[PDB]
Amino acid sequence: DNLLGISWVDSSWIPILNSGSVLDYFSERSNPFYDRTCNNEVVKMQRLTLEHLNQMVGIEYILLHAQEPILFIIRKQQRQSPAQVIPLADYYIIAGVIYQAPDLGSVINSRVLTAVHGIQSAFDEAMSYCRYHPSKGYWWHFSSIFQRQRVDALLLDLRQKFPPKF
Amino acid sequence: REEKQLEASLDALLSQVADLKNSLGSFICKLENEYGRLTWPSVLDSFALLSGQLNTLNKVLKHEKTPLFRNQVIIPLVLSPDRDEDLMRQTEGRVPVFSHEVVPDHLRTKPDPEVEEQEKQLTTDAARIGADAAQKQIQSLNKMCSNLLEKISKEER
Amino acid sequence: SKETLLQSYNKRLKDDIKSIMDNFTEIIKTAKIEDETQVSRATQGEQDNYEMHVRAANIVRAGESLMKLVSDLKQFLILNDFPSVNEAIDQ
Amino acid sequence: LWPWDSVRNNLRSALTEMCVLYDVLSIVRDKKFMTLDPVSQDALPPKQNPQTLQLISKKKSLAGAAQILLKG
Repeated sequence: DNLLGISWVDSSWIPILNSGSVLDYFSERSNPFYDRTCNNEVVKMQRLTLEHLNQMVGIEYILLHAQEPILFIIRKQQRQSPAQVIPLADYYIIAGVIYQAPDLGSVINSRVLTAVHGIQSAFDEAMSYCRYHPSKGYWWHFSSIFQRQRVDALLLDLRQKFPPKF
Repeated sequence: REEKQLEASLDALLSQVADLKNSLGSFICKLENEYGRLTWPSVLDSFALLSGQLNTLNKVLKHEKTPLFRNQVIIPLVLSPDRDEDLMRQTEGRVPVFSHEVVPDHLRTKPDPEVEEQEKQLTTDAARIGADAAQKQIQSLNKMCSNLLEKISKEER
Repeated sequence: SKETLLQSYNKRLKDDIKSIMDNFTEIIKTAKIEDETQVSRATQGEQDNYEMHVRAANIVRAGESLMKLVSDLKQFLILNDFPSVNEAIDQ
Repeated sequence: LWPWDSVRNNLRSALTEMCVLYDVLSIVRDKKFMTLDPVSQDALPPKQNPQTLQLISKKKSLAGAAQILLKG
């Protein structure tokens, strides 16, 4: 029941790739994401309806943006006046099957919310191991004789007479 | 015009990434190498600064001088079974292999499972009285906070 | 010298004075209300709470630092005094 | 390292989403392979979205401040 993504398509227009394949892609089949009643009353009961969108306040889907090399992007929109298009969501295809393109700040908020919850849960476990005591503290759950100078000096005399030998 | 208005926010938003990596990559090595000599104020100060400056900077770059949070289009267009080296160039080796499902996985707009129960609670606390008593409570508490800041401003001199 | 140690103790005392006021000011400074201009306010309240949590712990650790730095001078004062030093020797 | 295990993965939880944000904002900035379109639509809130969030946010902020004060 969410606008942010469905993956139901029809197998009729999957293998065709052309510039007009997204132009005729408005209401080829029913779909749940394709809004019914006022938006979809132009297709499937009138013929040659593409010139009749403005005379009887029918709503067509967006065909202005179209790329040939990679894939097709179909949209859902609304219009109560001619020469005006305002959408609510974009539905891009990937290898045939559709998906919805979300917003920037919405996915930003839904990702930083999980980030804040993750940081809080990371901070939560740190109290479970450190144990404090006012005296013991914190814990987790798991020379020379001052004659060596002449000792070493005459030992140095021994090193220049018996050196280490390999 | 508008594209530069997006850019002036998103460039600093991804500049915050550099500070976050400089924190976490140092934390990763210092946790393994220096697990001992436990100093709870030392890590509490790091947690406090991470809570303070990063959470203020990403908020000030996402909530003001920014494109509207319902405006822009997040579009994935290219994906391949093999490894696309452009992403490992951008992400500096992060998110490897470049699978087919990892591009839908990138746009993980679905929240945690407990978010469903807190939304259930948000539908549950509306069964009792809401926005009628709590509204005047938060109004009186906003006036109380105004009184408190007046007390501080008259006690600061 | 001795005056350097006196100045160091004075500087850390003034830093202890400054830290407490800096902790109490930022708690109530962030509590002010501002109008939203393309904000998506769902993430700001938890941020304010999570920043309030560390600011109150800053006051707690400031009190702990006061407790420790008082005891730091406690052993400094105890070694050189004259309340009964010249008096209790002959008693 | 047998301790400090969940904190590490919970930090990667914030790492991954922020990396995805960085990658998408570095591919939005590049004009290639990206479609830029100003879609100015408004989502209607059923409730007073600043005020209904202020019903809980400042209350929980003050309550958690008092609780973490009384902790120490």
